[PDB]
This record gives sequence, C-alpha cells and structure tokens, in this order.
Amino acid sequence: PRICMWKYLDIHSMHRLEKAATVEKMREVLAELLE
Amino acid sequence: VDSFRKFENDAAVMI
Amino acid sequence: EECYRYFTSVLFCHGIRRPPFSIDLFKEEQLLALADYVVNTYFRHFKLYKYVFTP
Amino acid sequence: MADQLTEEQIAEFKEAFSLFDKDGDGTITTKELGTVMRSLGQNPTEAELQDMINEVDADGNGTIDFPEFLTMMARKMKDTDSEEEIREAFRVFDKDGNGYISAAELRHVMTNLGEKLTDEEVDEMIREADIDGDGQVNYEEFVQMMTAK
Amino acid sequence: MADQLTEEQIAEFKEAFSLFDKDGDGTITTKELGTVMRSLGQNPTEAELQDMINEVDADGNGTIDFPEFLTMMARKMKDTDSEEEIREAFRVFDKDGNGYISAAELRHVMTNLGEKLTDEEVDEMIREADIDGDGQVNYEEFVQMMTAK
Repeated sequence: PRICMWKYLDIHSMHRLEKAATVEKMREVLAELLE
Repeated sequence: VDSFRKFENDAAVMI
Repeated sequence: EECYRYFTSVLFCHGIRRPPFSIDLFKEEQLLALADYVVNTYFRHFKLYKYVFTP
Repeated sequence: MADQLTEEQIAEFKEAFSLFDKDGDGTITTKELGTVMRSLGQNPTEAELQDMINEVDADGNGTIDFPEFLTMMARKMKDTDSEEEIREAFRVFDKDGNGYISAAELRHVMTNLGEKLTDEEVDEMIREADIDGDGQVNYEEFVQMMTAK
Repeated sequence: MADQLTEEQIAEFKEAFSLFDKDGDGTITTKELGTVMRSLGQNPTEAELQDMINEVDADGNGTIDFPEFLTMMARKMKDTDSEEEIREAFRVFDKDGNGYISAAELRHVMTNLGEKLTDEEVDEMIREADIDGDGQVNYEEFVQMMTAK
C-alpha cells in the first residue's frame, strides 16, 4: 500500500486525455498511452 | 501537506 | 478477499492525512462512493477477468 | 548603502550593469537590472529583487544609478542562494521524494507556486534540469551546471 | 609565431622596422608601433594592443626587435575576426535588426561593455560609424568599411 500518484499516467498524458472530449478519441489516446 | 504544499512554494521561490 | 483487504489497506493510504505513508487528497464522500461502486461491480465480475487473465 | 559589496563584486557588477548602462554615467532601469542581477555570479529571487528596489529606489521610479546598483547588490550578498540548498528544495516538488521530479508536476508547481515560471520556461528548465530525459528532473546535475556560473 | 604573417607582409615589415628603427641596433619602440599593429589586416582592441606590445616584447628593453616584430602582428590573425558574427553582435542592441544603432547607443555599448573604451576612440568610432552622416550609426556600412584597411 503506497501512494499511487502520477505512477502510470503523468500530467502530460492526463492533459492529452482531457483534450480528447469525444469517447473515440480518448479511447485512441488511452490505447496509445497504455501501450 | 505542510511540506509538499507550502515548502514547495518556498522551494520554487528559491529554485 | 485477499485483494479486497489489500485495496482496503491501500485506501487509507489516500483517504487519511498521515505522510509519508498517506496523503489527504480525497474527501470522505468520494471514498464511500468509490468503495460502493467497486464492491458492487468488479468483485461480482471477478470470475470474468479470472478466466481471461489467469493461466 | 553601496558599501556591503566587495571590489571583486563591484567590478563585474559594473561590467554587467554596464551592459545596459548608458554612456558610462551609471544608470539603467529595473527590468534590465533584474536581468543584470542574474548573471553576476548571483541568483536573486524576484521577491528580494523587488524588496531591494524598494529601499534603494526610494520612490520606486524605475531608474537606478551605479552607486545605487552597488547599493542593490550590497544586500544581494546577504541573501545569496547556495549550492546544496536548491538541491534540497528540488526534493519537495517530488512529493514522494523518489529522487527526481516527474514530467509535468514540475510544469504545474513552477507555473503556480513560488515566483512562477511559464510552460515554455518549464520546458527550458526541463532541458536544463531534467537531464535524465523528458520527465525525470535531475537536480544534482542541475546544481552542478548552475553552480558553474 | 613570426611565421603566421605573409611574405609580402614580411617584406613590408622589414621596411616598417626600418621606418621605426630609431634605436638602430635592430629594435623599435612598441608603443608607437602599436599603431602599426592595427593597420595591415589586423583588428586588435586596446587591451589586445597592450598585451601585444608588452607580452611579446621578448627582449623586453621597451623596443622590440625584428624577429619579434614579425612575431607581433601574427598573434592578432588568430582572433576570430569574422564579418557576420559581429552583425549578430550589433543586433543584440539593434533590436530593430535593420543595421542601425543610434550614436548615443553605440557610445553606450562600447564605453561600458566588454573591452571598455577611451572616449578618444569613441568619437572617431561614431564618425566612421555614421558614414551616412545623420547622427545615427549605420553599423552595416560600418562593417563594410572596417572590413577594409
């Protein structure tokens, strides 16, 4: 049990996801980020 | 949060 | 139950203010809502991901 | 109060003050001055930089002469930022203290805490401090490079 | 270091050493010869002139001899005397970038910065700088003219 802040998704990836307002675009961005 | 909120501000002022 | 208790211990690492082992990021209502949703959904569908992701 | 400086200071402190100082008469503005403070082997925080203009520039008119510039640099010697102290402070934006700061947490603290920078200036700090790569802020080598004034 | 000059320069410098041979033994004064160091394809500062007059005065009796005479005006050809790099040099103060700095601003930039001037070297600098003759230093034609000798 440890602090899981900015562990897998940093703030840049989070901002990229926020810029993706549509469901399809955010799915594409998540697929790009999660490898 | 007294270390990683306000001392962050002081650390930035200096850094 | 093992992962249940593991994530329960992880929850107090984020719901209570006690550095460096925890931090007050959330609110009590958010804790309760997340616990409600996860206990409702994922562990009911535990066998789903068990059949897929486990050899 | 142009006396707290040393001659080793005063010499280059003219030479860099002279880089915006007109016809050798000893006078520049305050923004050019804040530019000048920064490359005198010194590291003025803008808060001290302005509190200094408050007492030297008595009315804050924005014009500073060379004995007045020796006056500002006099107190800058008092609040001179040192080597290990910024190495310590970088471990604070790193909330868990893993050894280096993350990618855009640096972009968020320096743009909203302290004497705030900008996203372009954060990228500049990434090229300077984040020598590890895009998002792992190496402050040890960062101190090494800036202490090499 | 006497070999870096050209052979025609070496012959004209045999003539030059005979011009300033007020001692006759084969030594000529360095201070009066400091003017000679600025003419034939050389571009030295006053600081470079004095370094060149005193340091390379190997015989050291105040009047330098011919082998060291040829040794002198070769050390200057080492410095990076390039044409565009001073054009970017002026652009830091020619914020317009058109090739024009004001005469007062030029006297500002030279009497204060880098190798600081003596005012007798600044009035002639403005005059040879304001080739257009409008109280305004045209540093482009200024570049073109001091490329020439």
